[PDB]
Amino acid sequence: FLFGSRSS
Amino acid sequence: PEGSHQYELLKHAEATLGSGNLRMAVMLPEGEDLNEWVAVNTVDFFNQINMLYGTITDFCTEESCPVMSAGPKYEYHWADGPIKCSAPKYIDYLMTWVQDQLDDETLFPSKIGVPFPKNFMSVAKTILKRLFRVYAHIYHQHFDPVIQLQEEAHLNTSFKHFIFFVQEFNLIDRRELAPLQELIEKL
Amino acid sequence: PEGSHQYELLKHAEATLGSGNLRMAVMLPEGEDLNEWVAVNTVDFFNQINMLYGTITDFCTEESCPVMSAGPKYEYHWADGPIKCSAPKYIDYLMTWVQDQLDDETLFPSKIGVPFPKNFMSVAKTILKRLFRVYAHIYHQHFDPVIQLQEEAHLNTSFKHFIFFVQEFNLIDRRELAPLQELIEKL
Amino acid sequence: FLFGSRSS
Ligand SMILES: [Cl-]
Ligand SMILES: [Cl-]
Ligand SMILES: [Zn+2]
Ligand SMILES: [Zn+2]
Repeated sequence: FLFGSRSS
Repeated sequence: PEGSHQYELLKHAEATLGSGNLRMAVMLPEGEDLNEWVAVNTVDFFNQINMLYGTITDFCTEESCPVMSAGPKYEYHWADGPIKCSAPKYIDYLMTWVQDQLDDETLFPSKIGVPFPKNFMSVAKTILKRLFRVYAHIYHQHFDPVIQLQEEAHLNTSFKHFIFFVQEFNLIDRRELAPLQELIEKL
Repeated sequence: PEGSHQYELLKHAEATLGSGNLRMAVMLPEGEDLNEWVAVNTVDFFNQINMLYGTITDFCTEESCPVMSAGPKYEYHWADGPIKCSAPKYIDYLMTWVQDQLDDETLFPSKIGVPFPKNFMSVAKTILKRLFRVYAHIYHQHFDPVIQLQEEAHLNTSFKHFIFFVQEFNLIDRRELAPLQELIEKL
Repeated sequence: FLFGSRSS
């Protein structure tokens, strides 16, 4: 299980 | 897939794209189980992007792609509650995670008579959101390997299929699609 | 199909039909083994017409179709070395025969490094000639079950794919296509 | 192995 984030 | 109706549904979905009207081809055939239709297409989008990423994986290395990028503006991270991954490390976690879901009998029952779980549309969304990123990283970072290998139409046509599909059944939000909304709108 | 390049070639072929330009989608990708490309598409046309015939097989019975018909003008027979069989008997022989070929390691090697036999284009032709007839019998004799089941676009788009494919690589002669040359030229 | 014929 992965918790994914994105950044700008 | 045992010559089952579910297998027919996959063949049905693939054949009907040849009309080139993807917007109609991706709709629920009348009287069909929604979950089943989404399931079948989710599985096929996975195999598709898997083979797609597979064609350029020699160009995607720890060196070439130190971070998980979608162009300069956009960068992804995994965590367990920030483990930074190279793109091929990130994508390995993503696809392994996705495979694992598809291999979970509680989520994608291999038995055609077993109903999908109550939250199935939710797991399908999460999967498809994540599969988007592999498309995004290919476009923004390896479109030239893709050109020289001549798997550009394959990538383009697979991605067009994916978008129309996912917009039809509300499987991906607008924020997720942002690193490719240029390419999208072009359609 | 093991995540092999051959499996990729199948996904490649299916995705690229979504452009709807079947005439280009069916051409040999540059540098690709001809035999392999034909093999992959032959196998998929078999699964396709198999699932297709499968949707209306309750409507195809010993009583409904006493002979192997392609409309009034055209009628097929099997013989060994003249055995009128009912359409479902004829089609069972045909598809079993075709399956058997695809299951023959000497003809369709399951091992990606093994060259196809010298006469491979010849066996592919014979198969595709025969697969035509199942399309022909469906159109001329069960198009109404097909309509009510809503597998008409599936049938039409599969058949359009098949024709363009087979014309591209010279796999079926003009005489064989005659019981459907109306529908054909229509697209 | 089948030998196939057609008529009209
Ligand atoms: Cl995520
Ligand atoms: Cl024959
Ligand atoms: Zn990369
Ligand atoms: Zn019949």
